[PDB]
Amino acid sequence: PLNPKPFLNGLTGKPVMVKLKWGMEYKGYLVSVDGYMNMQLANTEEYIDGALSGHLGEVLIRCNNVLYIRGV
Amino acid sequence: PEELQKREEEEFNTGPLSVLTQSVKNNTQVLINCRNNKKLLGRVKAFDRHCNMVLENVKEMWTEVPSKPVNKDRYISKMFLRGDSVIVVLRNPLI
Amino acid sequence: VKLTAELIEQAAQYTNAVRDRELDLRGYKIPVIENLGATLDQFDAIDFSDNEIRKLDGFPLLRRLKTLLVNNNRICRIGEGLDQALPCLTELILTNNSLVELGDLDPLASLKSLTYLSILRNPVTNKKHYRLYVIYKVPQVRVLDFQKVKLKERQEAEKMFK
Amino acid sequence: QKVMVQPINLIFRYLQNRSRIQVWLYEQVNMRIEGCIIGFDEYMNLVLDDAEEIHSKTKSRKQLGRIMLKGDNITLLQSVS
Amino acid sequence: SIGVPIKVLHEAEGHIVTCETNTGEVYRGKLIEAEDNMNCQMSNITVTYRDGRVAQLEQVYIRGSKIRFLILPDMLKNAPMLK
Amino acid sequence: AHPPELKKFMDKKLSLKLNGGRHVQGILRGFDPFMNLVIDECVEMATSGQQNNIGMVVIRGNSIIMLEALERV
Amino acid sequence: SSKMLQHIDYRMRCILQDGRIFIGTFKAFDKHMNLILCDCDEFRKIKPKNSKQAEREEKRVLGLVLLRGENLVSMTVEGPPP
Amino acid sequence: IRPNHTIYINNMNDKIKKEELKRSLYALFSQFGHVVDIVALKTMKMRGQAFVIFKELGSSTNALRQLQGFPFYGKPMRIQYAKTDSDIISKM
Amino acid sequence: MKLVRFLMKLSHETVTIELKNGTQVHGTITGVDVSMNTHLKAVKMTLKNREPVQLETLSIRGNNIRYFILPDSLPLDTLL
RNA sequence: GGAUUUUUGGAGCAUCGACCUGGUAUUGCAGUACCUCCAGGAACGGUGC
Repeated sequence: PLNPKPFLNGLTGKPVMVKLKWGMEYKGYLVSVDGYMNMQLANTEEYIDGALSGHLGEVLIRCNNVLYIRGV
Repeated sequence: PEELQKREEEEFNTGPLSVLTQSVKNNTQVLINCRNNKKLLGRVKAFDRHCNMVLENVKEMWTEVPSKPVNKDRYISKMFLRGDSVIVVLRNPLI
Repeated sequence: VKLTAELIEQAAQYTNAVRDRELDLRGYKIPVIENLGATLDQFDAIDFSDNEIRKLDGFPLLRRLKTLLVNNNRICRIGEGLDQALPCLTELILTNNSLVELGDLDPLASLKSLTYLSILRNPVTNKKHYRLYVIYKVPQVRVLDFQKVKLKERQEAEKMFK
Repeated sequence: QKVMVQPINLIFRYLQNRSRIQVWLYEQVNMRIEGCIIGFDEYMNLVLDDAEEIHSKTKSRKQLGRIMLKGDNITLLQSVS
Repeated sequence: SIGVPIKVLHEAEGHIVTCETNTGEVYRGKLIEAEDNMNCQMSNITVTYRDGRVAQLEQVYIRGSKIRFLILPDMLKNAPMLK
Repeated sequence: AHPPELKKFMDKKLSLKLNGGRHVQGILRGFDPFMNLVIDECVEMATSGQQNNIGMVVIRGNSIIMLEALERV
Repeated sequence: SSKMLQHIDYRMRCILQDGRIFIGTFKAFDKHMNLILCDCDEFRKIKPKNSKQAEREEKRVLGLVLLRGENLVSMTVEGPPP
Repeated sequence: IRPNHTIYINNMNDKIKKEELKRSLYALFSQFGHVVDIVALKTMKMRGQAFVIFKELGSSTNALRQLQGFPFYGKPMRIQYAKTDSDIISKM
Repeated sequence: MKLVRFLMKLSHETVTIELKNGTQVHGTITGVDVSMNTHLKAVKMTLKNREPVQLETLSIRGNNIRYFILPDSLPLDTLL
């Protein structure tokens, strides 16, 4: 078994990619993840349609905006 | 009470909204994305647990197609934004 | 007794049998229709039964109106600026009027969205070729005096008065 | 007098059996994430290992790996194996 | 507690009502049982599928998340809860 | 947090319509307080004439809009 | 406060989320932004989809309508209680 | 026969739609009195028949005495009094 | 602290509430509740690519509002 | 008052309603999704992709 909350707590510092529901993605080191599924990453790169678009640095994504979050 | 307020202060200082706590510490401008593809860059005066922000001297830019779309922007003195439309909040913008 | 906004505000406005908002104004004997703009375009049918209106004129700009009931009146002349005030008029009830000449129905062809008409119990219908002249004047009307238009009647209307 | 099959018990059985299940997206019938469900949560959020998102229009499946699907985007989870 | 439109929807059970779905489908039928969360269970429902094609379905159940509107019959207009 | 009245639809072949034009049919095996249904012998019907068998499906309450019972219930 | 109860039983028009407007006598309300509109009429605007076509609004009366708060956007007063 | 508030009309044309027939019945009965309700059923048991509920019996009597054998939609309609009372007339 | 208490302490202020579906109502906000229900009087509402109409009273819900715009003569330190 | 049913966001085709012409049987008492069928024309409109 693997609950999503220890999976999000153990993914702190590792480079993860959070894909939103609008097709965009943010790849960066996960820094903060609370119980309300709020993500906060540092040195994040925002990509659109599989191609890198920009570098936002520190970013904060809510729970109802990120569709999925995978490891990279 | 006092313990719940201390827990809320700890969750605001060390949680996901700690970058928002950077907006009220050194008064730095943050860029928040909306649901209507309108990015608002500005300082955040007040925040909450439901991501409701109070922006002061904010600039809202978006893309409107008339051809090629133009970058029509506006400047608001004081504004309030609910947390339901907030998609992504960047602490340190590029420009 | 003249018609004003106090008689329209105190009238009973409800839902009619045709699933539309109608305001009852029966038993008023208003000699002239005026100050009807207080409804704020919140009605679709206006009843004017048992009235002493000599001329159907003085109507404000109402886009939500779709039915006019001017039955049981003494309207001898008809107004010309009726199409610019009611662009969405569909039903016109001009029964029991004092129309004698055929020229009174010439502004009545100004309404393009008009489909229902009622000119029964009138002296204008007693003359010859009245329905043919009404079909040749307003071709958009589909129901005239509770009767549908005919193709032979339309051909006789297009053939006559050439 | 009858027994009801709870969805949480079915999700726990699919996580214990390590079967490859495919979950669709909310208001999006094209993209579907298929993978081995490792575990679930109370808010219907699943954790998948070696999961891949396949599109119904382009007929292409791109691998993502160990992903975390939220409960607000999950519509229907069908057992593929 | 219970709301007054919720009580009006619960008192409208047994009569011919018409629920509206989020996709534009309007289903008119006899409301057998209702819930506090706008769950409409209707028999002899007439689905439209947002195109006018009204098909006759039996024992339909629409949830409150997609229920946009609920046209009640005019027999419940004199209810004492609405006053 | 009251559960829906899905006792009459239990162990009966019905057909639900998900969001986005999706529709499936099967036998309801249980109920949830969050309107989540479990469908056995699930056959999902796409816009084409073909139907895909699923075996056992779990549908959430946020996507289910309507469900018509194909049996007497 | 009781600002929502001050406009009760009056001819109010509530704007829906899909663009339609339901005008009726809102007699009952609740905390979940629900409305019970007696003799309600829903008007929905149709797209012209042409260069010379105008924009029309189809209106249909339904009677007593129970509108939930998930579809209601804003409500405005239109007419006094008859 | 006893005079009632509801007046029935038969021997009409059933080829027209229900909404157009209801609009024609509302336009034709507006001169006699205030039409409270128009029951227009097009089923196999009551095809081509309609009913109009009036507020007073005098308007129904005037509509029965004036529209006796009136041509509507190319057919001579027969207007008479209803055998039973109306629902809104009995409730109010 | 929640931001609903700061919005509830506002009366006779000419604000502009921009809704979610391209609607923007500018008017004097007369009432605010804990559920972010904004009741305003004598407002002007402009929809998406439509003419700005004027209404005597309006009541916008909390979930339908997207953003708010306050005047410059409004201190935020005393309202928080 | 932030975790699926209300409030801190999923953001050329099919169908239906009409318009106009002829034959056809029902003359009948009721509170309504829609009600007889066939053939011919259409240069009418809404919704989803």
